[PDB]
Amino acid sequence: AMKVKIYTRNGCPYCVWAKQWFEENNIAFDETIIDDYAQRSKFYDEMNQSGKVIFPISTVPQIFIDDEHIGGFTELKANADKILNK
Ligand SMILES: N[C@H](CCC(=O)N[C@@H](CS)C(=O)NCC(=O)O)C(=O)O
Ligand SMILES: C[As](C)(=O)[O-]
Repeated sequence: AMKVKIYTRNGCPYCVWAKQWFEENNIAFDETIIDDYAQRSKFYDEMNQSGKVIFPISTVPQIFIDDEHIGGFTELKANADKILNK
């Protein structure tokens, strides 16, 4: 098992597409839901200064796999083949 963390909000379809991808491939994940604008911007600013992201984030979903920042849904799909090797 690889360790997957996804940061999301409700009413974000790209967050659902990301989760659905993991689910359709039987990959478990831990979801953190941050619905309010205040909580999300604090999370963005925190991550953007944490050293852990590979670009400055300002949307959800944000996906991390084994502690490596992958990105949003576009990035997930771009790496679909490699992630399914893990
Ligand atoms: N240029 C991308 C388009 C992104 C997209 O297709 N939707 C976003 C949801 S706001 C996403 O998570 N897709 C992949 C990504 O942005 O990295 C962006 O910054 O939003
Ligand atoms: C602009 As948003 C909170 O759907 O990533």
